[PDB]
This record gives sequence, C-alpha cells and structure tokens, in this order.
Amino acid sequence: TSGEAPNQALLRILKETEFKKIKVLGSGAFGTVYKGLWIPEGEKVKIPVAIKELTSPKANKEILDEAYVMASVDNPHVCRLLGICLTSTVQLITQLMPFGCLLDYVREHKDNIGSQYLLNWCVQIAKGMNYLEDRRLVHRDLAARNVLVKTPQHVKITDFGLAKLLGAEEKEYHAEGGKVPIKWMALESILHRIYTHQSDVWSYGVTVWELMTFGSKPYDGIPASEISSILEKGERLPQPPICTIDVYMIMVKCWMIDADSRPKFRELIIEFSKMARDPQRYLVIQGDERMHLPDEEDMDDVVDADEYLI
Ligand SMILES: COc1c(Cl)cccc1Nc1c(-c2ccncc2OCC(C)(C)OC)[nH]c2c1C(=O)NCC2
Repeated sequence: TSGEAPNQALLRILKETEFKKIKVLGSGAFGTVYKGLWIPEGEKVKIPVAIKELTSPKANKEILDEAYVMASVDNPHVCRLLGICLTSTVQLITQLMPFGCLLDYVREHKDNIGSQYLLNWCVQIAKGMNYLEDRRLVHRDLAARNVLVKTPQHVKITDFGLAKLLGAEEKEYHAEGGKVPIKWMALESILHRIYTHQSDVWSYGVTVWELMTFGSKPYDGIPASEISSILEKGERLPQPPICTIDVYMIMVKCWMIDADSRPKFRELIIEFSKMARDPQRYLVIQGDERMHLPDEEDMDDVVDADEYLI
C-alpha cells in the first residue's frame, strides 16, 4: 500500500569475543557506558568503541528501538551504530567519543574555549539535526549532555531513546506519559505532548544557551512543574554575557510561541556559519585570541570508526 521507503539499513551483530579491554566509563539515567576495543576478526584493525546497556524485556525492547534508529543514520555529526551484541543483555556498540559529552567539556575547559569552537559546535549540531530532519526523525532529547566530543573540533549527536520517526505526510508526534526533559522542550510539547522538528529547534536553542553559558543549568532552581507557566508569561532564558545580540536573537527565535516562526535547522547552519567566519564579532570572550584546544601496544592497528567502513 501507501507509505514510506524500505528501510534497508544493515544491523550488524557482533561477537562478544571481538571486544577487549572493557572498562567502565560512566553510568546514569542513560544506563551504563563502557569503553573497549572492537577487533573484527580477520582484519588487522583495532577500533576504540563505547558500549551501552540499560535484563528486563522492557529494557531489551527499548535498547532495540534505539538500535533501529541509529542503524538508519549516517552523518558525520550523528553517532553511528557499529552494531549490537546479543549477550545476557543487549548492548549497543558505537564509535568511542574520547572527550565525553559537550556539557561536561565546556564546564571543564571554560577558560580555554574560544568563539571559534563555540560557533563551530553550533554549526555541527545544526548540521546533524538538519540531517535527522531529512530522515524525518524528531530527536526529542537534544541537549548539551547528548552531544559527544570526538575531538574538540568534531562533535556528534547521541542518545536516541526518545527519537521518533515521523511517517510521510505526518507532521507531529503525539507522545504519552513519561519522564521528559521539561527545561529543553517547546511549550507545545510541555502543554500538549506535541513534538516536531520545530520543537527540536527549541531544544537546539536551549543547547546553544548551555554552551554559551559554559554549561549553566537552564532555569537553575526552578521546579520543572513551573516551566510551563513561566514560558506562558513570556519569560525566556537570559542573554549570556559573551553573546552579542546577533547570537542571542537567534536563540530567542528558537523559543517563539509560533513553532513555524522558529528558524529551520538549515537556516541555523547558514547563520552560524557566517558568524564562525568572524567569531570575535559575535562572541565576546575574555582572552579569546589566546586559547588552544587539543594505549601503546594497540597503536599500530588502531583505526577510528570514521575510517572503518563496511
Ligand atoms: C547512543 O549512542 C551510543 C551507543 Cl550506540 C553506544 C554507546 C554509547 C552511546 N552514546 C553515549 C555516550 C558515549 C558514546 C561514545 N563514546 C563515549 C561516550 O561517553 C560515555 C560517558 C558516560 C562519559 O558519557 C559522556 N555517553 C552517553 C551516551 C548516551 O546515549 N546518553 C548519555 C550518555
């Protein structure tokens, strides 16, 4: 009948014996993440990987939903699923992002982050979000904590546990009850549980505010049950001190009540790319012009996953 295109994505199932040097990397609401070495047999390659797990049939169902979404994405600024491992519990395997999430990175390196890096990150995140929109994918959980740092010059979008695939001709996603990041959601999402690419645009604006404040908590101290009425009165996140009106105006446009009046991700790319050409004209950072950002036996055959294809 009618519908979409066949999702001919490949789901790689990896043997447990192909993973070495598994060390814990962090745990939390996302589950627990390990780091390790994926060594495909017959291939003189060692690939640094991260391994994620939430053994309930509930958890296995949700982790497979995320695998489906990630196996269908291929973009330099979106985390790529290398495969799944079918052991006691189902694990996801992805490229190792050695610098962690961007929220922790900007907090740790506040005094060595310049306008060039900040505006470049805004370009890359908008490029990934625009790609997800091209695949008719609403992320529904865009935040600085869900952006990972491959290198200081290269970031990728992660965590697709809330992501939904909009059908053709379908414009919105009507969610149900469940814990949702209220301080990153558009008002129509908080009020009516409606999510679109334009509601992701709202979350993009909050994510940019996170970076421009070097990792400040949005509405710090406000209970989540108050965010709805505060947004309805017209209140928004304040202008960060390093932000010119040019950059802050872009954030304010992401928080418009009219979802169609918010900028498109393809437009966020264009605007931030212009500003990244003259970064000190749009971000005012103390000492910006004087800032720098960056095993052994494995080294010989270590290859990053971005250079390991099929
Ligand atoms: C969804 O993609 C993945 C797949 Cl398939 C498989 C494994 C991990 C991810 N992604 C995530 C990493 C991560 C990914 C890659 N390398 C390093 C990382 O960091 C670990 C840590 C704990 C320091 O977090 C900053 N971290 C997080 C996620 C995530 O999903 N939600 C929030 C925390």
